[PDB]
Parts: sequence; structure tokens; C-alpha cells
Amino acid sequence: MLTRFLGPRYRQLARNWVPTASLWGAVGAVGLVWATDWRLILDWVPYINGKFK
Amino acid sequence: TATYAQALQSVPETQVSQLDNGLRVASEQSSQPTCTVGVWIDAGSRYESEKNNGAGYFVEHLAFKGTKNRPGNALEKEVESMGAHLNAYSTREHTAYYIKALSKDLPKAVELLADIVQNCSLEDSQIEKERDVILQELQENDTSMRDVVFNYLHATAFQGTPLAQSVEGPSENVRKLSRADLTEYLSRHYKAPRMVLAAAGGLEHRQLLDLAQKHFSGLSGTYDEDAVPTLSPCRFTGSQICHREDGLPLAHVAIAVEGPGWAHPDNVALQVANAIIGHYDCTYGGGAHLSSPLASIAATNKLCQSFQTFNICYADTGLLGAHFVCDHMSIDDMMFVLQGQWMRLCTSATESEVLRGKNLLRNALVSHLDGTTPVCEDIGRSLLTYGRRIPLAEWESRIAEVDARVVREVCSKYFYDQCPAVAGFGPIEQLPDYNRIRSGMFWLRF
Amino acid sequence: APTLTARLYSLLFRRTSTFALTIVVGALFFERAFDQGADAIYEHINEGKLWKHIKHKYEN
Amino acid sequence: VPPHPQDLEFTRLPNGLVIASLENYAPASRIGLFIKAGSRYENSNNLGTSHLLRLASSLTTKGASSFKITRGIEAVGGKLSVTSTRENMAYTVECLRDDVDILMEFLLNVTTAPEFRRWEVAALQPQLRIDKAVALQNPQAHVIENLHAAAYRNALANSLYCPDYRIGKVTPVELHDYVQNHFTSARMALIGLGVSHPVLKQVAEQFLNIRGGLGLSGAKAKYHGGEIREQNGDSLVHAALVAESAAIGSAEANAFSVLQHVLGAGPHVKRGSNATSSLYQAVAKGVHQPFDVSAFNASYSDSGLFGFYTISQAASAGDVIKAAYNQVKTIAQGNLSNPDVQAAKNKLKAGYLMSVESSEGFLDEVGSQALAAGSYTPPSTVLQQIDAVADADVINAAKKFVSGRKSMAASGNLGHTPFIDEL
Repeated sequence: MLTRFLGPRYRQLARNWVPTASLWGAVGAVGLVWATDWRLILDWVPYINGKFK
Repeated sequence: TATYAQALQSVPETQVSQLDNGLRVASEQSSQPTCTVGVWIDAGSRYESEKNNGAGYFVEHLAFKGTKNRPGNALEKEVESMGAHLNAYSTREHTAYYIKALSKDLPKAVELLADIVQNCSLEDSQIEKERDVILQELQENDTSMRDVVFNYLHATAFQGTPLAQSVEGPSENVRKLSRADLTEYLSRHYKAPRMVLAAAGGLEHRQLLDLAQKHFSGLSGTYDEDAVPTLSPCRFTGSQICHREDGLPLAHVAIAVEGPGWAHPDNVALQVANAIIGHYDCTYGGGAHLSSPLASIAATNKLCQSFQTFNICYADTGLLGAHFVCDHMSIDDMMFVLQGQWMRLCTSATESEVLRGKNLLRNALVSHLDGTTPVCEDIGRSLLTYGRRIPLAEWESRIAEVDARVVREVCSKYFYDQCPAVAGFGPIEQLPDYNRIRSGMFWLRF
Repeated sequence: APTLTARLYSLLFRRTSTFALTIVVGALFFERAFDQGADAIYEHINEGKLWKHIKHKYEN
Repeated sequence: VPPHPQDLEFTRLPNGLVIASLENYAPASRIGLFIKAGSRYENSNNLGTSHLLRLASSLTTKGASSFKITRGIEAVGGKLSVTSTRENMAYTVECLRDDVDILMEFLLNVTTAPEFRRWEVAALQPQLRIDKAVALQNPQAHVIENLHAAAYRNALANSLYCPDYRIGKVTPVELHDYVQNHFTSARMALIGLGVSHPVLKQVAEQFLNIRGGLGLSGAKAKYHGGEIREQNGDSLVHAALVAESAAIGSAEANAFSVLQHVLGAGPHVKRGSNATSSLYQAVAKGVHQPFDVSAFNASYSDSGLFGFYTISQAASAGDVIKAAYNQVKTIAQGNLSNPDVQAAKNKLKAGYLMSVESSEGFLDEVGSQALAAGSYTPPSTVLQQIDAVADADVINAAKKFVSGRKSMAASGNLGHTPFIDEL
């Protein structure tokens, strides 16, 4: 039933929206990291080391 | 049996000569018993000032009404007697005078065109008669909601510039243009380097050149002379004009971004894109089944009486967008669907639809250039704008190059996050606020 | 010789994706820089806080 | 140098189908199927059927769906059109050279395999109302439609547009009946531009071998005369005054065509005084207000209508008609110079040759010719036929108008528009 969305037009539409989908993924990840002050990632950002000891 | 590709090569070369004048003389030879001949001039309302505006149009009204050699109706009498047709137009950039005649009548046709273009009488009694004729044509043009919105679109998009002005000019200019104003226009503008003698049909080029040397000699051949202007560039402004008139049964809306000029290579890909959006009218076969999503939805949901895409070109600027005609309760929906299609093409043009757009352009170009008259117009206009005739094989190469990536880059350059010019005339209460039109020029998901 | 506003538009503001990415990267770096300054302004105004606490610690 | 032109190729089949092709080595091709199926072939029981047919060309067929026709044509940037006169329907198809086969297949499916599905037929009926309303916003369309109903008892009396009472009432069976009766080999001509003659001939033998229809070319159009008068108050009076002239292809028709150009057809000059137009100058003498006049010439398989058409101010309608009628009377009485006939012959000859310049005009000319005459006549023999019209033939044609039982149609404010009677 979802055979409908398989064909060269739909592959091209996938290719067009992929830099946008991944850039939104970048917005979400940096957004979640910022909002929770997330430890694992934010120790590794070379300014923003305002824990130190 | 020949291919499309072979057939384009078999279309014969446009021959071009230049006179000592500066007058370019150019032809496409065919088999036809008939021809179109004409003079194309780099003159129009873009060349005119506030005081001058409407002069070229006034000259158009006088051009056929007597010369020094054929006074009064004598030119009319000669054109009619040979079964010929004599016509004229003035755009913002270009004036043209042309004869449809029998090929055997090419010597007198060239003779008459030279007599019109150089030796126009402008008899004071005739100028007075034409005054009342032009004013009535203004009263007439007022009833054409299409002509009105396009004048409004130019007047708002080009604001403080000579491209803001109509061809026909304001009514006060019509009533106070003297013979001396017109003589000065003709002196400044009807100069041999700024004019092209074009022909298409059953003629040799040599014969056209000989007649050009006979009849067009000594326009400029000691003169040309001081004070010319070149065209200053015309500032585009993102703006709105709203002529609210509820007495009128249907709304007219025209919306455009800044196009590039005549010269610019990405006119071709913009036209591919415009063909994809297409045109519609309520008398088309195919409601639901039409390829264009604007056309399909406008037909299904009854959004529309008509729409059209346009790419109007001037030197170094243009008007690129769309015009539509609809019911008072349909303007908001029409705009949403129009803008969504621009946004769709900018971001996510697929390949199949681009091929359709390409094919529609290939068909449009070949269908247009069919007859002595459209080919002659194409010679005259092309030599003014491009300097060459761009052959059909070249246009083909330019169309073939366009794919989905080209459509999406080229659309983004002109449409994406750009300030449109908007003109509205009629029952336009439901016409979206400009801020909300502006917000339609980008997508938040992209 | 083109403007910095023009470059900030062209590279970052045109796509809503990159526009949002600019603000979120912008907000993280701003939170650090604003808090660091606003502490240091408040600290310079006051000076009887635990500026004193050299007295009582380190003896331990 | 261009290529030296190919000649037109022409074939009558034993079944009566004509095939005509030209190879002008052009980037686009044009195919027309021309059929003796115009509105004259309607009777009282089925008026407007050919209107609804003209509007039904992208509906579902046996070989292609409605959707396929629209999308497949548009994919290659093609066109499908139907042009109707009172005598003919003409199904035309344009595409680039490489795309002829898909457009041919669609053309064949529209004309020989239409399904007229009840629901697709029903959904289409409101298009009759739209198409009529758009056409009838020119006052000329209502006048010429009334003019024919006034003129004819019969068949040429039929409107091109569906009668209002019939909108919603034209049935699938009537459409099926119209195609079966009229879209047959003996009533048909296949015309191609920028396709080979063998490819057309192959199409015609394989796909256009139909007969169980009707014997040919009319009920016979009974000229009658009379008047229709439509009060409008419409600022301008539009009037048309006519008599029975000559059937197309007769030598007499050529005399009528020359007479038309003596009297004056359209304008030649943008904004001109129409100096060599006999009707215009005669009206202009005693009428100082805005007006128009033209000679009207409509020639058919078995009849013709000739006279004149006037646009004028309501109060000036009588003056304009009478001035125009008297100017024809002057020509009937013998007041016609040889220079006038020679100028009028020049306008005819140039007008015709210009009419066949485009692919569009050439194909319509070749199609109509094939239906009316069963032949192709080259431009130089059309021009020879024009030349053979003597001054006396032009006088005689004008005499037939003056003495002939009249037909009249008028729309506007009619308080000053006369009544045949009063002319």
C-alpha cells in the first residue's frame, strides 16, 4: 500500500529535503544539549568550560 | 523522416547588414509569396520625461495620417490598393512600424516605411484631431481591468523611475503636447543606429540592402550629434497599490518580483519554471487532470476565472510573476496556492515537471515563430536587445541545459525571500495584507 | 566591500534551518558571556559576600 | 537558401476518406482530422449535441483515460483543439516532430473510440453555459446566430452554441449517435503537416475505416428570409443585412468575394480612414458619429449569405443601414470602375495568401478544401480563379443582393432600426 511512494520523483524529493532534515536535526541536538546543560557534549566545547572544578 | 534536432538546423540563417547610416538591415529568406517588412526603433516611454510622456504614442497616431510626399490619405490609398496591411505598436522600450505585403511589393513597402519614419507631416489640424482620439482611448483603456493592473504594477514596482510611466501618458500631457515637443522626440530618437529594418519571407537580403541604401540614406550620415542619454537603471520597489472598487464584479491581482534584463541567461530557466505553473482559463478542457498544481486546484476548487505567468523584460530589469482574475471570496486562496508553487519550485522542483516546462517552451517558441509577421518582429526586437538573432538551435541548447537543480537555484535567486510588487483592482477586501504576502515569499520549514 | 549584514544574511539568515541554527548556537554562547559579565558586574558592586571566605577555609 | 519546398501529397481512398500531407521540414508537426459534422447536421430533437461534442475532447476513450489525454499531451508540451463551423468539426493536434505518434494515438482515440461515460458527460454539462456566456459577450456572435436562424428554415439555421433549454439535457446516447452518424470515412479528411504521406496513409487504412453513418452533406439548406430583433438598449446597435448568394466552389462565389472587397471588409491601416472602402465612405458622408461597416460574406456547401454589417449609435442605425444599402444599389446599377475591381482583386489575393502563411491557416485551408471540393487547389490557381471574375460578375452579384429576399438580425436599442419593409 506504501508502494505508492516508490519511484524517481519521490527519490528526488527525498534528495531535495535531506540537507534541510539534517540541519533541523542539528537545531534539535544543539537545542537539547543547551536546554539540559548536557555534561558529555558540553565538557568538549572549548569555550563553555564553566564547571572546571 | 527528420528529427526535431535536424529541423532546427534546417531553419535558415538571419542575414544582417549595416548601412553607413548605422541603420541595421536584416532578413530571413523563405519560399512564401508574402512578406512582413518593418522598422524597429529603440524608443518608448522609458526614454520619456514627465513633460514628454505620451509623445511616442502621439507620434503613432500621426505616423499613418500624412507625409511630405504623400499628404493626407494618400499613403492609406497606396497600402490599401496593393492589398497590404500597415500596423504599429509602442511598448515601454520599443516602437515598431510594419507592412504585411505581397513579396513583389517589397520595393514600395520599404519606400513607404522610410517616408513614415523620416518625413511625417505632423499637420497642426491633425495633432488636434488626434488629441480627442487619444483621450477617448484613455476612457476605453480604463474599462480594461487587465490593462489597468499592469499599468499599476509598473507604476508601483518602478515608482520614481521612467518605467513607472504608461506608454499613452497622463491626460494633461495629451492635451498639452505641442508639435515642437513631438519634432524634438523624433529628432532625438528616430536616429539610424537606434533603428533596424527587418524582413521575413520571399525576398533576397541583397534586394533589402539595396532598398535600405535607396530610401534610408541620410538619416545620420553627417549628423548623429551631441546630447544623447543612455538608459539609466530603474530601481525596483517592493510595494503595493490597492484600487478598491466594489462596484466591479471580479478582482484583478498582479504580483511580480524583480526580473533581470533581456540580456541575462537565466530568463530561460525562469520561463521553464513559469511554464510549470502555466496559465489557466475557465474555458480550458481539464479541470482536475491538468499538470500544473495551480491550474488543477484553481479548476477543482473554483478559485479562478483566469491566471497567467509572465516574465516581462526590460534593459537590466524585469517583472516576473503572475496575474489572476477571481471572485471577491477567492483572492486569499489564489495567493496561497500561487506562492506555495513558487516556494515548491525554489526548494523542491523535481525532474519530470522540469522536462514538461522545457517541452512547453520548445512548443511555444516554434508555434510563435510561424508566419512572416512574428519572425519579422523577432528579427527587429532581437537586434535591438541582443544585437544578434539568437538561432532556434541556440535556444534549444539553452533549454536542454535546464534541469531541476537549475530550476531550484534560478527560482531561489528571484523568488526566495524577496519583496514582491503587488497591484490590486476591484472587490479586493480579501486581498492579503502586504506583510502576509511578504511572509509567503519564504518557507519556515526550509 | 560587500557588507557584513549582507554576508550574515547570505550564509545564515536565508534558510530558516540555518537561521534557527544561528540562534541556538547564539543562545549557548550568549548564556555563557552574559552570565559571566553579569556576575562580574554584581561582584564588583558588592565585595562582602564569600570574598571573605579565605579567612575560614583551608585551615580545614 | 532555404530547402526548396516539397509539394503537397493528396490521396482519395475507395471509402471516400481524403489524406493530405506536406513535409515542410519544420520542428513542430500539425495533424488535423476534419469531419462533416458541424451544427447543420443537428435536427430539432438534438440541438446543441455538436457543442457538447466540441467540449468533450479530453473525456475518457477506450485506449486512453481522461487523465492520460491531459497529462500525456501536456508532458510533451502539446495541444488538442476542436474548431467548429456550421459544416465542419476539426480536431487538431500540435507537438514537436519526435512526438507525433503519441499525439496521433490520442487523436484517434478522441474521434473513433470515445466512451461518453454518463458521469463525465454530466460533469461537463455546466461547461456549455460558461463557453456560451464567454462567446456571447461579443454582440457579433448573437447577431450572426440570429442572422442564420432568420435566414434558414432548416440546417444552417442551427446555432453553433447549445440552446439554453438543452443545457443539462444532451445525453450520452445522442453523443454516441452523433459520432456514429457523422465521424465516418466518406465524411472525413486526415491532414498532416510535417509528417510523411505513408505514415498518414497507414493511420487512415488501419484506424479510419468506418461506415455505418449518413449520406452526404445535407438535409439541404432551405433559404427562407426574415428578421430577428433583440432589444438590449446596448449603447451601440449591431445590425446585419443579407441575401442568398452562392455556394462555395461555384464561380459565382468568387464574384461575391470580390464584391466584398469593393464594398469593404476589414481595415488595412491602424487607425485609418478606410479611403478605398466603398461602404465606409458612403456612410461617412452623412453620418458624423462613431460607426462601423463591413461587407459580410459567408459561403457554404449548398447556400451562401452576402451583404453587410453595421455598428452604430441607436439613433443613427437607420441612416447607417440606408446609406450602406444605397451604396450596394449604386454598384448593382453599374457604377463600378475597372480600377475598383482591380484593387479589390488585389486585396482578395493578398488576403488569401496571408491567410495560408502559418501552419494553422494552411492546415485549416487544406482541411476545408478536402471536405468542400475533394481536392487541393494550389495558391496560383486560386489566384487564377480570382482573376477570371469580370466587372459584370461583380455587378450581377450586387444585383442578386438588391433583388433577393432579405434576412436581417439586429441587437441594441431598436427604436430607430428599420424592418426590411422600411429599406
